[PDB]
Amino acid sequence: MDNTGKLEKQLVTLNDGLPKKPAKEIIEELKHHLYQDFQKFFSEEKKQQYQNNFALFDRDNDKYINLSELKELLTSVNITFPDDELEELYNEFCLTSPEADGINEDAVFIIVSKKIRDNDKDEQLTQAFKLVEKAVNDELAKTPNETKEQEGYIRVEQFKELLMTLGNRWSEEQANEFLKDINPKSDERINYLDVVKKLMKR
Amino acid sequence: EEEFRLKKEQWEIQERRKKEAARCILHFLMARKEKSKKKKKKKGKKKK
Amino acid sequence: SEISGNYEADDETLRKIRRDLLDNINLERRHRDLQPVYIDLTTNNISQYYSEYLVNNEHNQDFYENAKVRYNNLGECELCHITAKFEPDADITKEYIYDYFMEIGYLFLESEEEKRIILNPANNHIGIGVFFDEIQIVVVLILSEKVLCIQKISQPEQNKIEIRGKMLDENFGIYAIRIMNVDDQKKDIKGVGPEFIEYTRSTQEWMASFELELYNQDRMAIEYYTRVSPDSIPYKKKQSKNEKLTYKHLQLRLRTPFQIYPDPKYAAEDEKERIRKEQEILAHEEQERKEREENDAKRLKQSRK
Repeated sequence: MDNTGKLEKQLVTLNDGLPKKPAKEIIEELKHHLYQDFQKFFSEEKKQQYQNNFALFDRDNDKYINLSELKELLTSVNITFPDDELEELYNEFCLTSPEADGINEDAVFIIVSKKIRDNDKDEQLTQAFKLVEKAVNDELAKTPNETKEQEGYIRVEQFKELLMTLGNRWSEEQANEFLKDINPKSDERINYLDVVKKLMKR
Repeated sequence: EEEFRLKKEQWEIQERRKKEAARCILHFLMARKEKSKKKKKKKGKKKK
Repeated sequence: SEISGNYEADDETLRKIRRDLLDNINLERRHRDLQPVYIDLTTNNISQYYSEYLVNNEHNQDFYENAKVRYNNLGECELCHITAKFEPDADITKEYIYDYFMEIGYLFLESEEEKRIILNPANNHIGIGVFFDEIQIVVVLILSEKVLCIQKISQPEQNKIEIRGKMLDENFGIYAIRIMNVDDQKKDIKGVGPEFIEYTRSTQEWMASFELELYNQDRMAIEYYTRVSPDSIPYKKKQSKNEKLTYKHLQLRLRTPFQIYPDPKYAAEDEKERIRKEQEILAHEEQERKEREENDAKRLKQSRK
């Protein structure tokens, strides 16, 4: 007896069974998920149209394009890519394409899919800002004697619950850094305009 | 009639999808090229 | 359709199914001095996935680890699977659904490997996944060992989060609360240390108060970190703005996808079920009370000899 302690440490081992399958199967499965999420938002018409900017630039007819050809395709699809980002992506693509001096017709599909995912996340962010401002204005209207200066400024307790709605979840422990990054000036009131400015800076 | 009309509107939409496919089809053979040269004569007279 | 209509499972019904599976495992644990297994949302999700797959397929581990990589699992997790058909001449409705799930739970109760694993003192977190088809039902479990356990996740205000969790490791305290992008782990999402964490060493319960607004709320997971010496952890200390916490010295424990824990539907349904339970039980206790009263009335007459 005597309630003998005791402080003991249970080793939390990250031993989550690294796959025994050949890595090629895993990469194929990730490619399949990429195709799935591409067809998710990519309609059959856009899927049937984007190829209108790969083949002819692919002059040698072996289903590849280099940086210049890929950038020409991207400008021909009406959506542009950064020079350094394009170089980064193309070299990453070539890492697994030792025998091909270019990217396949599916490479442009994947590039456009990732670009569209990023952009759509951006429009979702913008729509969320608009909706949050609408809700804040409605709540202010709920109080007809509060200064309009708070329009765009929100409390500590009205700045926490909005990451359980849509898109790509931020969980509990995904709600602490940006407060430090914004650094409220010892006032516990936060401007969502600052969030608008800082979210896209990365 | 309504079911068939929905199906034929889908037919028109997929026809335009195929037209975009063809647009991407006129895009594959710009210059090349390498001279499939010598001989393909033999066409045995047994025909269709 | 005409002959065999679709058997679309009741979301409420399956939620009760898994809740009662957890409660039954908790009772089995309590039978012999064992703590009830708590609810792990990540293991619950993975078990639901594997149960859905199993119902028309066989026990497959490659899919298990592929889902692990997809959700970025943290900690060792041990899996349990059973696929039991339906009796060829057994009638099927909701009541038979409930009874069949209880019978499958018992079948789990008669497996020595399953009884050991799902009751092994090593681990302290349990998750259940159930699925079924025209023929068979699959029941699957995920057991995980973690230092910090999740106990409550609610919506206090319009824009306030409120999640409470009890520390299961005495020597580890919640010092790091940070997470990396599930889609792009390299991108610093969000996190802070003890300046907004309320930890009680005596109880090992830690609560989180922070700020968070509406951006991209569907498809990523948590990153629960822990550090040695909670006593060395400066809880609720307003640190100077020129200092940043060092999370590299902090060890991650539990990468969990985020969902309502408990979901208002889940907790409300559990509340209704339990409350009806006590109502019927009080009627029952009245039944045997009056029974004893009248039995003693008869015994007083029989005591006339």
